[PDB]
This record gives sequence, structure tokens and C-alpha cells, in this order.
Amino acid sequence: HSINLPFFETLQEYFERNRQTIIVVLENVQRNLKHINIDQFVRKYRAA
Amino acid sequence: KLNELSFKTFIEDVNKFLDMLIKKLKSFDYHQFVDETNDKIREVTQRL
Amino acid sequence: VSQEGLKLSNDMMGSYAEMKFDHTNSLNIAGLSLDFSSKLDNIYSSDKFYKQTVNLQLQPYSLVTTLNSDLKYNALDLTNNGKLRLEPLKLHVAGNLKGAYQNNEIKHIYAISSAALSASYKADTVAKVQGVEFSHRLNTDIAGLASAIDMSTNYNSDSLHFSNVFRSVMAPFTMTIDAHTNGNGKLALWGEHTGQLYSKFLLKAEPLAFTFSHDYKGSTSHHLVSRKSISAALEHKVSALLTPAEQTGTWKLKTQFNNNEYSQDLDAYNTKDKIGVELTGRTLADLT
Amino acid sequence: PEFQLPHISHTIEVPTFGKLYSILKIQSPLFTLDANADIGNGTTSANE
Repeated sequence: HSINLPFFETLQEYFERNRQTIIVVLENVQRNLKHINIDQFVRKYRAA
Repeated sequence: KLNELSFKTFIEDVNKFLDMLIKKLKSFDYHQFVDETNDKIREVTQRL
Repeated sequence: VSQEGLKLSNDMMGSYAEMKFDHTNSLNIAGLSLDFSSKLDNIYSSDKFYKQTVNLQLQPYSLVTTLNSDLKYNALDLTNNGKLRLEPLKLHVAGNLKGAYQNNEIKHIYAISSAALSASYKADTVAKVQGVEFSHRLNTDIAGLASAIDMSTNYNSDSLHFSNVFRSVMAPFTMTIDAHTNGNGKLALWGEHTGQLYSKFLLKAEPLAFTFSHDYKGSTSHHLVSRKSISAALEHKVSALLTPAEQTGTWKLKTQFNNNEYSQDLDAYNTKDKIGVELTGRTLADLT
Repeated sequence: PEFQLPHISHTIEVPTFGKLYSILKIQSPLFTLDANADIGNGTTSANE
């Protein structure tokens, strides 16, 4: 017999929400990284 | 990995790996492991 | 003393009547090596004397030590010899010790060596006194780490002979025990006493699962004076399979005295589905 | 025997108790006993 509780359901829901938000943040970070090319960073370093 | 992760699936994967490790340990053979150790010692000696 | 090195030699000879004492010590110094020898013999009588001989040699990266001494007292004798070779990370210790008085003699063998950073040890002790032998052997290759143990203890006598053999290994994870014992007991004081021994023990263990079984049979018949025929026949065997998912055990106890017997049947059960035990106490008794 | 662990998920597992029964038998010409004592759970419904 399986015992499930509303606390388990809320836990899973909040876990899913937090994972989604963190995935969004990670995608933002990846896009920001790709936004500024490494060669442009080297160019700025060379100018400095 | 963040997208892959899920609490129920995470615990399921951990239990799977633990069962695999238990099966490996219970079937552990000291002669085979000793030969593997000799192989690794020979590898380290050959490397250095 | 010279640029080559020190040299020291001394001899002290003293003797009168049965006593002669010849003592010499040769101490030589040469480069990065030492040579020494002390050969001392103390004769008090032909069969009553003492001998000592110590010889040490030091050379770069090697040690050699020899120790030989001899003692005699006519009817009694004792001899001992110990070899010691040592060099970086390699040890080799071997020798003999032997004490004897007429027929009754004891033989001992000792040899300890260390190679590949693993220590090996073998010892053999045998005693033969008044026509009775004792053979207990500690076998070779007790490594010291991830080690193993083997043994062979044997006692032999007319009234009793005893044989014991054991083997076990202490490898990192898995455990095993192979114990087998046999003993025949024959004794006549106030009638014959046939002491029979059948004892077997075996144990195996491994991660998250343990099991074992004891197998013993005990039977003894006493033909005591006054026409008393007494037979004590105890028979117990044990076993149990242990692991987190399933757990159970069994214990068969059979005991009887002459015409009176009791037998109990036990089985212990502990598993996901159920837990339960079953008992059958059956008795046979005499007298009103 | 090999190790057995039932899988693990976010839910709790419970093997429901069904019955308890005592079986006793005594055989002797002096006296005979046969006593049975049994008690179990009411598994008809969860609400009851």
C-alpha cells in the first residue's frame, strides 16, 4: 500500500517550479556568454 | 543535467546505482581484483 | 691503528684440569665495512661444556649475522641456530631451535622473510615425549594485510587422538570460515568411556548478506561398572540465511539419554510477507 | 541469496497487516489441548 500526502504533491510542484526557473537562469547565462565572443574579449585585452 | 533532474527520478537513479554497486560487491572476486591491481601497478610503472 | 683502519685482536687462554677456556675476538676495520668474530668455547667436561660463536659482517647495503651456540650436560642437550640477513626492504630470518633429553625431544622450525613489502612467516613445532606426538603447524604466508590464516593441530595418544584443521581469509570484503574438528575419546576408568567428537563449523559473509551453519554430533557411551550401559547422544545442527530482504533460521536439536529422548524442531521466518515460528516439542520419558 | 531492495519513489510504501493467528496442539494421553486464537485487520475499506 502506497501512502501519499499533499505535502509530497506540493514538494514536487515547488521542485518543478524551482527547476524551471533555474533552467531559465542557466539559459540566460549561456546566452550572455555566447553574446560576447571570446575573440572580442581578446581584442579588448589587446586594446588595453 | 538540470532539465534531466527530478526528485523521484533522482532517488530512483540513486537506488538503481546502489543496487548495481551491491551486486558488484557481492560478486567481487579477490583474484580478479588482485590481477586488476597488478595491471594498474604495471600501468603506473610504465607511465612513470 | 692505521690509515686503512683499526685492527683489534685479543686471545685469552686459561685452563686447568677439566676446565679449558679458549677465548678470541678478532675486530678488523677496513673501509666502509666491518668484520668481527668472537669464537668462545668453555669446556667443563667432555659431555659438559658451553660453546658460543658470534660472527657479524657489516658492508654497504647488506647485513650478515650468524649466531651458533651449543650447550650439553651429558644426559641433557640444547642447541640453537639463528640466521639473520637484512638489506633495504628485504628481510630473511631463519634458524633452528632443538632441545632434547634422551628420547624426549622437541623440534622447532622458524623462518620469517619479507619481500615485495609482504611479510611471510612459517613455524613448525613437533613434540615427541613418552611415545606421544603433538603436531601443531602454523602455515606459511601470513601476509599481515588482506591476510589469511591456516593451521593444523594434531594430538595423538592411545586414549585420545585429536585432529583440528582451520582455514580462513580476511580479504577486504568477503569472509569465510572452514572449521573441522574430530576427536575420538577412549578411557577405561570405571568402565569404558567412548568420547566421540564430530564438530564442523562453516561461516561465509559478504556485503549485505550473511549466512552460516553449525554441524555437530555428540555421542558418548559409558560402559561403567555395575553393567551400566549409558549412551549420551547429543546432535545439534544450526543454520540461518541472513540478508535485509529475507531473514530466517533453523535449529535441529536431537538429544537422547538411554531410552529417554527429546527432539525440538525450530524454524524462524522473517520476510516481507510474514514473520512466524513453529515449534514441535516431543518427549519420551520413563518411570511412573 | 542476492540483495533485493524494492524501488524507491517519492511515495511511502506499506505492506498492510492482514491477520494474526495462533495454532497450538498438545498430544498426551493424560490430556489433550487444541487452542486457536486469531485476530486480524478490517481490510474491507479504508474509511472503516
